[PDB]
Amino acid sequence: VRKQEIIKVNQQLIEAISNGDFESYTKMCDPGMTAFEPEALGNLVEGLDFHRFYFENLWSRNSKPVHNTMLNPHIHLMGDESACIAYIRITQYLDAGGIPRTAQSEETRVWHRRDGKWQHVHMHRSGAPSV
Amino acid sequence: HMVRKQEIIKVNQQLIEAISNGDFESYTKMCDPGMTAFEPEALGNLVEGLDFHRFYFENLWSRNSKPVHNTMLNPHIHLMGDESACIAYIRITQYLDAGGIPRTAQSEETRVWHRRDGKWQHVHMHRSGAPS
Amino acid sequence: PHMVRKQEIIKVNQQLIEAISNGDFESYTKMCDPGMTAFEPEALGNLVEGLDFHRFYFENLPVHNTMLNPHIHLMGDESACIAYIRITQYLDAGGIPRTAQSEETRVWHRRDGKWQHVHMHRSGAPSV
Amino acid sequence: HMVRKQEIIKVNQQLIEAISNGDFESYTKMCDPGMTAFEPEALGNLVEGLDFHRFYFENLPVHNTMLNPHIHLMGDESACIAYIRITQYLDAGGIPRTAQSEETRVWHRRDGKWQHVHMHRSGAPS
Amino acid sequence: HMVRKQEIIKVNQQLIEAISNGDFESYTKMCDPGMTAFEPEALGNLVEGLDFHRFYFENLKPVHNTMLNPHIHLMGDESACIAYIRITQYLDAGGIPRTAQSEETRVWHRRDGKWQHVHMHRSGAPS
Amino acid sequence: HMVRKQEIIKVNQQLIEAISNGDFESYTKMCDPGMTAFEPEALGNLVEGLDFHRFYFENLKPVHNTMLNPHIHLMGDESACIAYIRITQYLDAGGIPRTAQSEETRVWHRRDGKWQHVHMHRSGAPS
Amino acid sequence: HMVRKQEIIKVNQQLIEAISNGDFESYTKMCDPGMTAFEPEALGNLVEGLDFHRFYFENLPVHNTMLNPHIHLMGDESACIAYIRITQYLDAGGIPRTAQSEETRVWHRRDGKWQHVHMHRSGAPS
Amino acid sequence: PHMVRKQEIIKVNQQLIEAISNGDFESYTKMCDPGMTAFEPEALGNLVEGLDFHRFYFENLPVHNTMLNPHIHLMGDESACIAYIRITQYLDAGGIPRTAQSEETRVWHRRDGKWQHVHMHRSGAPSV
Amino acid sequence: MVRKQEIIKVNQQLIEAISNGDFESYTKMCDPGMTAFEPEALGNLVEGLDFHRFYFENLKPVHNTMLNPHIHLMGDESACIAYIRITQYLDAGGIPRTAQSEETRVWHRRDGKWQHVHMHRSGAP
Amino acid sequence: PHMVRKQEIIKVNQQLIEAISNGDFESYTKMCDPGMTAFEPEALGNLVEGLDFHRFYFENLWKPVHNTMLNPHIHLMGDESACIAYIRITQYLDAGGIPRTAQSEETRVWHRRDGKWQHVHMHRSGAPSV
Amino acid sequence: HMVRKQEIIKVNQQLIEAISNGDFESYTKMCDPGMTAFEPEALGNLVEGLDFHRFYFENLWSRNSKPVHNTMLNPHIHLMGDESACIAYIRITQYLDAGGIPRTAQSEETRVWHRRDGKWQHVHMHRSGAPS
Amino acid sequence: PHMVRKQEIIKVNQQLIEAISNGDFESYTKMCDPGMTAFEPEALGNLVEGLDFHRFYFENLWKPVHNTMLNPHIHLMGDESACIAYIRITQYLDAGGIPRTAQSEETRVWHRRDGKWQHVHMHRSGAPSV
Amino acid sequence: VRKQEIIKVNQQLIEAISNGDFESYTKMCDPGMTAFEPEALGNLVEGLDFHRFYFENLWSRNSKPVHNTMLNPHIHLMGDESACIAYIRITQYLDAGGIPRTAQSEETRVWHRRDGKWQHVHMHRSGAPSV
Amino acid sequence: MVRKQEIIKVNQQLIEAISNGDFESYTKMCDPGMTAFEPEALGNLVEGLDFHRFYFENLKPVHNTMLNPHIHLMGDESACIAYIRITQYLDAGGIPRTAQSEETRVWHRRDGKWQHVHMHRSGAP
Ligand SMILES: O=C(O)Cc1cc(O)ccc1Nc1c(Cl)cccc1Cl
Ligand SMILES: O=C(O)Cc1cc(O)ccc1Nc1c(Cl)cccc1Cl
Ligand SMILES: O=C(O)Cc1cc(O)ccc1Nc1c(Cl)cccc1Cl
Ligand SMILES: O=C(O)Cc1cc(O)ccc1Nc1c(Cl)cccc1Cl
Ligand SMILES: O=C(O)Cc1cc(O)ccc1Nc1c(Cl)cccc1Cl
Ligand SMILES: O=C(O)Cc1cc(O)ccc1Nc1c(Cl)cccc1Cl
Ligand SMILES: O=C(O)Cc1cc(O)ccc1Nc1c(Cl)cccc1Cl
Ligand SMILES: O=C(O)Cc1cc(O)ccc1Nc1c(Cl)cccc1Cl
Ligand SMILES: O=C(O)Cc1cc(O)ccc1Nc1c(Cl)cccc1Cl
Ligand SMILES: O=C(O)Cc1cc(O)ccc1Nc1c(Cl)cccc1Cl
Ligand SMILES: O=C(O)Cc1cc(O)ccc1Nc1c(Cl)cccc1Cl
Ligand SMILES: O=C(O)Cc1cc(O)ccc1Nc1c(Cl)cccc1Cl
Ligand code: NA
Ligand code: NA
Repeated sequence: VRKQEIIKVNQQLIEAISNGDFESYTKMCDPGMTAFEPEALGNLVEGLDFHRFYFENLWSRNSKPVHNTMLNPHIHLMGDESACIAYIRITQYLDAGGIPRTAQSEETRVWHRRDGKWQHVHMHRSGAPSV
Repeated sequence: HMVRKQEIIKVNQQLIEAISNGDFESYTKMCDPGMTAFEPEALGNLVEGLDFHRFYFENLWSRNSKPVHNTMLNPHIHLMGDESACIAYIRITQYLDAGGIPRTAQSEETRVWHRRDGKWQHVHMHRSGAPS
Repeated sequence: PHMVRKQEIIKVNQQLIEAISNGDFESYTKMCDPGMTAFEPEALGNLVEGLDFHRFYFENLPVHNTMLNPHIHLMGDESACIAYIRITQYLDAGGIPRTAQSEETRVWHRRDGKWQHVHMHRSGAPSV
Repeated sequence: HMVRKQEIIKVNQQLIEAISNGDFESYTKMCDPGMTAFEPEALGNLVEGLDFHRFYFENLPVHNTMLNPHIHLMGDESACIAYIRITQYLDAGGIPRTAQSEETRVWHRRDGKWQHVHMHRSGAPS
Repeated sequence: HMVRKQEIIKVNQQLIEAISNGDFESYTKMCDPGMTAFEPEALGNLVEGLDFHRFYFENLKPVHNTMLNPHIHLMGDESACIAYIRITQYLDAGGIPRTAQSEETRVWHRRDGKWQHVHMHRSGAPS
Repeated sequence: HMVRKQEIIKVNQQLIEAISNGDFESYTKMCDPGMTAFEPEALGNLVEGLDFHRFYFENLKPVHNTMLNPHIHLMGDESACIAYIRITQYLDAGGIPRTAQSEETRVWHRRDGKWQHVHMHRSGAPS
Repeated sequence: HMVRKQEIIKVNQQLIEAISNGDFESYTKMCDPGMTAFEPEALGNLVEGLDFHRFYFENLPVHNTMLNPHIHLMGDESACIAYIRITQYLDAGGIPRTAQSEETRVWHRRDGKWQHVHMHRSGAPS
Repeated sequence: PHMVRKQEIIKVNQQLIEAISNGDFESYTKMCDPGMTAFEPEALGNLVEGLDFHRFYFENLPVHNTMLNPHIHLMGDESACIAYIRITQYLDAGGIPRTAQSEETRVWHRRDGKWQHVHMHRSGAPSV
Repeated sequence: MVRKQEIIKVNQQLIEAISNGDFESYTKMCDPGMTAFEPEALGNLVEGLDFHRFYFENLKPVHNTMLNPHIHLMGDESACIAYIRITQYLDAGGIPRTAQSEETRVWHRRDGKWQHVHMHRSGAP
Repeated sequence: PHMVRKQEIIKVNQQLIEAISNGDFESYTKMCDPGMTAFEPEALGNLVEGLDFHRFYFENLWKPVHNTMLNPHIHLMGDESACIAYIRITQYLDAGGIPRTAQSEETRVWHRRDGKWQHVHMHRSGAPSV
Repeated sequence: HMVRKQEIIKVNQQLIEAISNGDFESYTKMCDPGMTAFEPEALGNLVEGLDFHRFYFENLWSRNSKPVHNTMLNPHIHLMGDESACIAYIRITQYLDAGGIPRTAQSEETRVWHRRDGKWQHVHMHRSGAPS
Repeated sequence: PHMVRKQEIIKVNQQLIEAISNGDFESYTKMCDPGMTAFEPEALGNLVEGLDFHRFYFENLWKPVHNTMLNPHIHLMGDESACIAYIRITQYLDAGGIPRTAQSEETRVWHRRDGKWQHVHMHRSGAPSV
Repeated sequence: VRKQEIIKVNQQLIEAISNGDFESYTKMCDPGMTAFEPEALGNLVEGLDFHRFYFENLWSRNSKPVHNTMLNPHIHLMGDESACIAYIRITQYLDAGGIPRTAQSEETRVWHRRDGKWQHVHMHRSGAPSV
Repeated sequence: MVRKQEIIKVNQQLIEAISNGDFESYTKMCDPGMTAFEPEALGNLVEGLDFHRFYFENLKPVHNTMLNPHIHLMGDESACIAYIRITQYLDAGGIPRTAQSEETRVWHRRDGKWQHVHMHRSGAP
């Protein structure tokens, strides 16, 4: 049940990403969160400004059909206020010719309850870039 | 915070030492038996337990035929309460290739730690970049 | 009644192929277990569970399919699996007729008297 | 649920270990004489019987991992297991390598004993 | 013998006529409904029936087929096998004249006094 | 009918036995001296006689041939055509196990009570 | 020598110019009905008769050069001419181009009139 | 006597092929007109005249040759030309059996009662 | 460690002047005889400020980020700062893109104000 | 005055380059601050701190080579600090005796610490060592 | 010798002018009808007479759609008596390509001349390098 | 003295480069000896003499460009002759607005003839004009 | 007959080349002869030193079987003391594996009788290099 | 045209000193502050003679040929010579090979002797 709560809070963050809602993303993330991701070219980025840039400049891709599947998530619980979730993300989309395609990425996300709310403190993403 | 994170840095440094020595014994002692791992060698999959990494300790990292050198760069540590932590850093690896030339590889490493029974256990790792 | 039951499975599978050919996702849903699994090229080597992954291809997709000689295994009164080669004739963007081959395994389980599709494994090229 | 799922995982592990041992007589005991197979070695064809696979048992430092198996139970005497197989090996040049294949295996419990009746593999030819 | 091989050349030339004209009906009348085929379009599989070939009749002009020196095996009065190289002259996309070579085996069986095409095997280029 | 197709499967399996053993003599005894052949080794040409195939008997081990689901056409009592996919398991240069697929048509004619191989057509990989 | 060599050069020039005109009825008049041909368009086969070549007369800014022809005279009614043919043409992009082929043509004087009975061409498919 | 004369030309040509197979350049010289000509891959698109060019290949050169169905034209009592496909089975450096195809035209002229080889045109691959 | 905050601030000002195309604020902060190694200069050592003008005049939103800077304080008049710079920009289609470069900047204190005397940049232009 | 300092910095730096060309890690460690940082191609875009990373290349790297320091610019900052920038051009002979030339751009920062000149930071771009 | 070679240079320059103008009339007047030519367009063959080059005058060099420029570089002249000469030089050609960009091509040219009936005739050319 | 001459040569040469960047062949011909010679990539390893060859490029060559003359060295030889060597670095924008840089090494020889400075020879290697 | 003399003098030069006899080559060539050839990279070389270098440094290739054929030479006569000859040269040789190969070059050679002896004054060679 | 023979001879001496590896005769003929553009220097302008030492010390028969030189006489103290240089050498297998370069050399007359003040070479190293 506690694992299912981690799945729900993590899926709420994934919803905020799919809807491009940076306010939902910002409140849901510790303002000191760090990130490894292909867009950062092997560097650890801190704060939310780096990710704000990607939220505000992907409007060319709205209305383009995409669907994201989270595959068999694995959750480590570490007390009552700490959790880590790992899963394969699969993205179905359409290329230029309209042909459906698929991309895979692996995601680790670390969650921490601060002040009674689950906070997103670290993400690690490998595989196909989100852009 | 100023010294608790030093505890996470030292523990993670002992783990990196074990990997560099090919010391699977110390590795197993520092890792939780149900730990998970994303890494290039796993071809995009999530591997559970320590049997997958045992292969690399046995057949490769137990061959000190060439001196190698790892390097942890600028560790960033998150602290989730008193029992849990997460450390993220860049790892640089110097080695000798097939022809004896010094070369360098980069990895990005996330490692998650849980203090269970008064001992830090490695519960999850995510590595990107160079396969070792 | 082994041959009767194999004919039964051939027909149940053909009805599933019909719902796919007609792009009929509702019928496809009625015939598949809600927790079915699938290996297929579109899944990039991963096992996908459920039906949400497959809807994308009913929605965003001059063709003829040839089902070669199927092989059926019966595993008790309420279980079978069928394997066959599928040859697809289609025309690409340039109007050129082309052929693609796939190999398919489908696993069927009769739950409460109704045959349910619970696992598929397709190898070859992505579906056209 | 878990009880029958674990018995299917066991018998599939036994098949996999018989394969890694190159132990064809064990494999033959675990396989129905009329089993079928889709596999890369078969070049898109469905091969029947066990003779085709004897070539690979007779002509062979590895570790095989069976990731998160999914088991469908269909009555008392039928199961389908699906899993990603990771193979850790060492090439000629000694460089360690990994390969991935996806395996569907169908098992029929006959008179008490589980028998391997159909397999579908995609990915690495091994 | 020397007279019957001409009848096989004729029935086979009528079949190639029906192909070149895109006349699936005449083609079907010359083919047994259970005829099998190896051909590049079937990707190494043996295809049975006429549904598979109907796709290329329904979706296919300056075309000329040249049957080169057929070899006929006579196996009694009710069976023949003919083997020949076929050169196809066509205009490609940009109108350039091109040629493609295929090798064809065609087996014929006389059922109720009429020759029926029971099996083909074609190597080379797809149509 | 249902009994005769087994005889064709048998004589054809004996021919493949002679091939796999490298036994040109048994192979020759099953082949009409005027048998023709389309095969990748002949580069699109029809070859007549057995001299051409003798080269591959005289210059060619862990080999296994798998005949997949043959289709037999019976055209009377003295003629048959069999078509099958053959998978060949071999060890290449570096000892690695490899497989190759070919598609084969073989026509048989019963002359004086004995089946003779009169025509073959093979597609796919060279031997 | 030179007298019969010039008559063979003339009749071969007439064939070449009938080809460049796309004039199949002239070409047909100059060719024996049972002539044979090796040519790149035939993909290594020997084609017989004139039907095969009709496709290229019916589906066609060029200049053809016949370099230093070698003529073998074999009695009164037989000659073999061999020559390099250079074709000057303009591609689609308008860029001028040249192509080379080597041609053997065999002529038989029948009842007074020279007839083209065999040709062998290698090089450029044209 | 057209068929008799074609058999005559087939035999004369076969004797020339024999001198080539045996690497017998002296016999080859006896059968070729001193001013014979040749188009062949080894000549790089040029017409070579005489026999000095061909000696190099008799001197610096597990094989079987298959002569497919020849076509003979008769051009009077002392002249013919023969055309045929030649298939060569050989083994490369790695011991692998291989096949090559050539197309050959040969022109024969009976001078003073003896058949002389006066022109050849070979297309395909260089001689192995 | 207290002068390190001062060096971070001065260099952050230079970064902002660069991200704004503010060539006059840039020149105010630079020694007139400053040197530069940079990809845009190929393998040349560039002296002065004329060469840098072209990039202020010719190059919508662009974010230049300093990652974990390292500062060397040398006495009281001299500092060296080294860091990875991450540049987020839009390509031709308006797609977010990221470039990395490694930057070394050397600073000299004159009459209470820091002046930029030498830079070395490698990686992306 | 300042011309004396520029010749002092060029001498200290050519001493460093000589210890580089020798594989003499002993004098290199002497002339370098233990907390020096480094940008270099071998570091793959990362800033490396300390001398362990460089010791690996010194120990595991052993034809006639020639390094010419081209157009050095020295920036003097007070009397306890200098920065030298130059193009290192390396002539050598590869496998086969064919002359080859490589180039790298080098920035070296020096801090006169405890009276001795110390190497606190380097930035190297262009050709790697090997 | 000092002025006779100037005669060979001028005559050869008139020939190059004719080629640049697409003036086949002047070209034919300056060339011997039995002249021979090695050149890249001839694919390694020797062409005899002027019909081969007529094709390039008609279809290409008669299209002044783009200005071009030839250049004779450092002519070297041999004199074989009073009636024969041979001139060898490098030829540079500037032109506009498919996209309108100025480009350059190099040829090496040998041209042989025979004074027949009080007029210099071009009897043989050999060109290497760029095809025009 | 000789410093006045070096600034004179730099000015005359930057005038030439300005006429180059303008496509102003008029002033170019003015500032150049009619018998000047040229090595340049467009000449394919040949020495070209005169100005016709260069006029083709001036007439048939027309985004914001920027040329910076780097580290000029002037050699003065008496008072009627000088030689200037420098690296011309060209910043420009290609198709798509992406900044690009090209480099060429240039040697220019000047002869004060009839009191006016004349361009008698150039050697250009590296990046061509187009 | 005069054309046949040009063929003989030109074949004597070709013999001197095939035998590596630079003395026969040197006396047979005007010391001011010029040459276009692939070895000169598009330049006209003058004198005989350039060609001496190739004579003296090809000993690695002696005993390697080669044969040279001159194809249908075309000769222009220009008076009693001038001539020009053009022909295709075909070279049969063996590669590393012993496999026979062929190379083609086109040759123009200009001859001039000085002091009663045919002198070689200019050569132009295109196609496969002699080295 | 009479000083042109003098320039040809002096430059021919420099060529011979180069072909002999005679670095002292070379230095005798060169201004100590001579400049050089050359492929071996990549895109750098090289000053002095230290850089040229490596090629005299490290580089059997080699023939350096001057092709149709062009000489510019400037007054009475200054000359420029430009020419294609053809270099015949042996490769690793002893096979004759040819390289081309284009060379510009600038000469200054001091006290009756010519000194080499600047060279530009393009093409082959
Ligand atoms: O993946 C995240 O945690 C948030 C994130 C951060 C970032 O720097 C760049 C991209 C993302 N997300 C995203 C993804 Cl996966 C796919 C498409 C668009 C976007 Cl906007
Ligand atoms: O084969 C199925 O069960 C359903 C399925 C799922 C899926 O993820 C991708 C494709 C399919 N079928 C399909 C096929 Cl074979 C061919 C064409 C279109 C479609 Cl829509
Ligand atoms: O997977 C099996 O059921 C048995 C099987 C059959 C077959 O035809 C080809 C290969 C296998 N197994 C195998 C594998 Cl995965 C890897 C290495 C060796 C072997 Cl022997
Ligand atoms: O060859 C036949 O018997 C009939 C046949 C069947 C088939 O599946 C594909 C093609 C064909 N014929 C054809 C050929 Cl050779 C060439 C062009 C069009 C056509 Cl329609
Ligand atoms: O296939 C046959 O009928 C006989 C035949 C003839 C021929 O020309 C070339 C090969 C074969 N058989 C063969 C095969 Cl399939 C595989 C391996 C070796 C051999 Cl020897
Ligand atoms: O060469 C001939 O005899 C006639 C011939 C026959 C043939 O099958 C193919 C082509 C040709 N001639 C041709 C040539 Cl070379 C070039 C262009 C058009 C034509 Cl139409
Ligand atoms: O075919 C001939 O007439 C003679 C001839 C000449 C020639 O230049 C090159 C090859 C050949 N014959 C040959 C052939 Cl087909 C095959 C193998 C060896 C030889 Cl030696
Ligand atoms: O980096 C500097 O100090 C100033 C400088 C000089 C120069 O020649 C080229 C670029 C820059 N700056 C810049 C950078 Cl880092 C990134 C984007 C735009 C600009 Cl405009
Ligand atoms: O260049 C330095 O300051 C020290 C240094 C560190 C390092 O990690 C790698 C190389 C070096 N030097 C070096 C150079 Cl430039 C060239 C050849 C060998 C060496 Cl050993
Ligand atoms: O560089 C010169 O002195 C004159 C010259 C001559 C020439 O043949 C080709 C180009 C140039 N100059 C040029 C340059 Cl560097 C760059 C762009 C345009 C031009 Cl037009
Ligand atoms: O061909 C000549 O005229 C003389 C000549 C000159 C030269 O610079 C280089 C080579 C050659 N001859 C040659 C030829 Cl073709 C082939 C093999 C060896 C030699 Cl040595
Ligand atoms: O060319 C010079 O002036 C001196 C010079 C300097 C230099 O840095 C490199 C090479 C050279 N000369 C040379 C040349 Cl051109 C050719 C072969 C060997 C040598 Cl050693
Ligand atoms: Na098709
Ligand atoms: Na073969």
